[PDB]
Amino acid sequence: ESADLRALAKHLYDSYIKSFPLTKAKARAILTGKSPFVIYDMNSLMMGEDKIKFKHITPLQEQSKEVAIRIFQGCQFRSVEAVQEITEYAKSIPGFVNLDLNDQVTLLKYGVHEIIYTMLASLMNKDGVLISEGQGFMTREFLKSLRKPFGDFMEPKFEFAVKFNALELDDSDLAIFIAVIILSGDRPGLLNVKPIEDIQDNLLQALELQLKLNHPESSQLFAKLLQKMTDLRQIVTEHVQLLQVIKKTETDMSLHPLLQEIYKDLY
Amino acid sequence: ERHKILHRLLQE
Ligand SMILES: CC#C[C@]1(O)CC[C@H]2[C@@H]3CCC4=CC(=O)CCC4=C3[C@@H](c3ccc(N(C)C)cc3)C[C@@]21C
Repeated sequence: ESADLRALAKHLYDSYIKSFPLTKAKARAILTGKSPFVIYDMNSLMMGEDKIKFKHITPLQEQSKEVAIRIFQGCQFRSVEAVQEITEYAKSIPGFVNLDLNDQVTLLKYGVHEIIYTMLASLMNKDGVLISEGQGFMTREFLKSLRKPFGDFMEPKFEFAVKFNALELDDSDLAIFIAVIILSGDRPGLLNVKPIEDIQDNLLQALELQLKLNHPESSQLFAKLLQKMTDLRQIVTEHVQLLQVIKKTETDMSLHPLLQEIYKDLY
Repeated sequence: ERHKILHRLLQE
């Protein structure tokens, strides 16, 4: 049993690495100074629109407007990327591609943002967030100052990230934590729960052992970590409401078809 | 599976 949980950890870690090119270690280094373009306002945003060439697409929309919009729209590019990376990594969780396709869709639909905010925290410190695969650093204060409702679309994630990073998880820990989140059996509209819960039981055992080996003096880390899953749901449901108020009060800005699918009929 | 982009992502 012990050796198999270990092998399962090792495997997920391996796929976690292939699937997400920029890692916590990689990005923690950059942040501690262990040379990124800094975005602090509009001008330095555009001047950093050649940070990684540009967030293009950059279709022939988003190209455009005031700062909050330009940023809101660049956020969708990166988050389509992320959904693909995540989908990819899910396929690698043993047992997952064996599930009903409808169940597979549901798990990803409901778990994707929880994972996006989990992974984003690796990329943050109290003062700002990395972007463009660590080539840019966007300041927190800039992100708040965004006005209409776009302010505080990111402040809550910073607040969560700062607490989450205090747990000081590494990539090996995060690898299994993310697996566990995807294999959540309480997703609305699951067809049959039993096989998903069987897999999670397994990831949970593996996570528990990982925490004990890797963080031997961190008391009740396993518990503290599952408690973060509630923090995470709040951010997700807060985010969704923001989404709903944009799709009305703000002008008709376009949405990537992939995001529309995930967003429609979810809470 | 009226999440068709996603169904494809998962469908190899
Ligand atoms: C639409 C939308 C949205 C958001 O969920 C809200 C904050 C966005 C974040 C801000 C800060 C930010 C800045 C950019 O310049 C592009 C990307 C970006 C985001 C988006 C994002 C999505 C996924 C990741 N991962 C998986 C590391 C990183 C950044 C989208 C975020 C999270």
